[PDB]
Amino acid sequence: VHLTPEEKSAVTALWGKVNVDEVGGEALGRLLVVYPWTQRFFESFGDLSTPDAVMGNPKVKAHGKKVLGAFSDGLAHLDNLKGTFATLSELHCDKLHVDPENFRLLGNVLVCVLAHHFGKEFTPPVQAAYQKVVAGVANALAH
Amino acid sequence: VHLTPEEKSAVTALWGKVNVDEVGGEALGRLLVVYPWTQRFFESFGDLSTPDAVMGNPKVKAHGKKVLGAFSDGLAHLDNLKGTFATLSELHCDKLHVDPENFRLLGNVLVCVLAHHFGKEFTPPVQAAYQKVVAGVANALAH
Amino acid sequence: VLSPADKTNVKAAWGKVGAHAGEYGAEALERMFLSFPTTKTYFPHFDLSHGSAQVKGHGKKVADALTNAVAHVDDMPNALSALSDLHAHKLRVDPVNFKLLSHCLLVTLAAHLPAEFTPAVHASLDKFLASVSTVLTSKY
Amino acid sequence: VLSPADKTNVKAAWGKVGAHAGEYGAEALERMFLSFPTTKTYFPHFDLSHGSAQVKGHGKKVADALTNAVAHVDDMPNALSALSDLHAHKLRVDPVNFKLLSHCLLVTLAAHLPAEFTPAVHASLDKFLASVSTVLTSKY
Ligand code: HEM
Ligand code: HEM
Ligand code: HEM
Ligand code: HEM
Repeated sequence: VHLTPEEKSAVTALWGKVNVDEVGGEALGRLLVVYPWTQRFFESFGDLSTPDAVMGNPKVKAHGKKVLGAFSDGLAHLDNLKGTFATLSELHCDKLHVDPENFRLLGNVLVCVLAHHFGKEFTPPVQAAYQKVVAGVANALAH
Repeated sequence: VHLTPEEKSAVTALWGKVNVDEVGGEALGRLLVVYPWTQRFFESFGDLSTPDAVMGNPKVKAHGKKVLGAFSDGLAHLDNLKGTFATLSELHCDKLHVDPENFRLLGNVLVCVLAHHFGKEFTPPVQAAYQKVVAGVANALAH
Repeated sequence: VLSPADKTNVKAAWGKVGAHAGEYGAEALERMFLSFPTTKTYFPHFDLSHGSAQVKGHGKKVADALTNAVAHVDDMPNALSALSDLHAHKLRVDPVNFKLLSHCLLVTLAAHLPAEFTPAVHASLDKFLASVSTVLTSKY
Repeated sequence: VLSPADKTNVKAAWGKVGAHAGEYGAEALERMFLSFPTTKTYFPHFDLSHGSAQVKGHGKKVADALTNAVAHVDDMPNALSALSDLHAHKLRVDPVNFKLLSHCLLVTLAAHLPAEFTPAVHASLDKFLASVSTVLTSKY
């Protein structure tokens, strides 16, 4: 994804202050709560009935950390998103059968989680830069 | 767009029996009727109030002829769609500001027009091959 | 949110569909399976081959549900409540799949009713199928 | 259909928004313009720069419409009928843009009400904004 030098610098600086363990689980849990049809892919995680049970699920927390680790790996390689996400794209398409629209839903949920965590520091320019990175990761995963 | 040899042979044979002037205007007119927000782009063409006015519009017919010519050009180059659809992608993005979802809507409308024209000859395998070509043209235009 | 004109269009088109409803539903399901293979993952226990009796019976059920929706067009949300509960709460179907099935139903209708598939009837049927999908994707 | 619990959450979230609604609407519009520049084509006569009084007034109008929708959550379709006619028949706005504005509104609400933006409130607000977008895109 092409970003200006200011956009890339802002994206990396906000990312450094991200807590890897907390943010990804919160985005995965909020995806599962807001879009309840996504629980079809995670019914093996255990109890996902109430939002309080979804956000208190260690499996959801651990999977979210792996999803955020993948997001960080994509962020470190913004010029080769289609290359860093090839194996994950194959995994999500051929064996899991996940629609590409759900990747965009998860990216928007992650943007909301970042806004919730950073408040006024999540300026509209930072949000625009993160929207483009999230769309690029979704497009790379959808290939 | 990757297709089997049988898929490519079936797609080309159905395309040979397509009437270039009639099919594209019918797909453009049906797009304008079924999805009325698309007339924002075609306001210059003229009266588009009723479906009868839309389908009896010479500007709509001529533009549909152009669009179907582009579709045929993409069909003749199915292995380089992103290359043949680069100038059109730039035109539809930078100057016209058309959403990529509308390309998929138009492709589905074209598939319906082909089914309506060819009847029982439009078998489910032919439809599947044509859906893949239509998605590839939409992805190439959305680049 | 449908109008009396498109309601009349839908009633006429589905009445002309008539007794071919189950066959048309099976054909639409076959088209969806062939064109969008991801939708096959919702039917892991089915035989999804051509001429399959399981797909034929399911298409009959879907066509009967659509016929009931046409007959109860003014009260679809409470006419399709059990189906809404099944598809949303139990099956957890992505709404994109509802869009895909509506498209394949439209393609079958176009291929089988050339004269009936005018642009006005096409728009009416698109709106009716969108209404059905909206009802079936609502969680209570 | 909007759940009574989701309805209570939306009223508490928007009541806590309170008098900051016009600024939140203007900031959401700014976010939409910045992240989705294709939406700026609907405002060709506007000054869409940062701190623009035109965007500030439009955000005030959008926030007042959302406040009225919250106050009339039971009867949004006829509480927002003039807005539906304006957006669908006159402006011809793509529904994808309604989705984008709803997302930017959610982002503004998250950035301004951290404690209030629980996952349950987030889901309630997402579905309330989806219902508003559905009403505004309904053509009749
Ligand atoms: C949008 C960006 C996404 C990224 C970067 C991402 C990342 C990942 C990663 C790194 C894994 C590896 C887990 C492993 O190998 O054990 C994974 C697995 C998985 N992903 Fe995603 N994911 C994304 C979106 C989604 C969405 C939207 C869904 C479902 C709606 C989903 C469903 C799954 C499932 C079910 C697994 C396997 C988990 C299991 O079997 O326990 N992913 N994902
Ligand atoms: C696969 C989808 C599409 C293809 C292959 C296609 C192809 C074309 C072609 C060949 C032209 C003529 C370019 C020229 O004359 O230089 C054109 C122009 C145009 N297209 Fe499309 N198009 C597609 C989808 C759409 C959609 C969905 C819309 C609107 C909703 C749209 C709006 C326009 C407009 C407004 C013009 C310019 C017409 C004018 O200025 O009079 N196109 N497109
Ligand atoms: C207009 C749209 C649809 C209609 C009218 C419809 C109708 C029906 C009906 C009548 C049944 C049988 C329920 C019963 O016998 O109690 C059923 C079941 C089912 N439907 Fe749908 N459906 C629609 C869309 C979809 C879509 C898009 C999918 C998946 C992509 C889907 C997946 C299923 C599944 C998996 C079952 C269970 C069948 C079984 O396990 O035996 N449905 N539907
Ligand atoms: C999603 C919730 C929305 C609400 C509550 C809303 C509300 C409003 C209101 C109250 C007005 C002023 C009408 C009047 O004063 O008579 C307006 C006008 C307008 N809206 Fe929206 N709107 C929404 C979505 C959108 C979106 C997504 C777009 C475009 C991307 C849009 C484009 C416009 C335009 C172009 C105007 C005309 C303003 C002018 O020309 O001065 N609206 N809207």
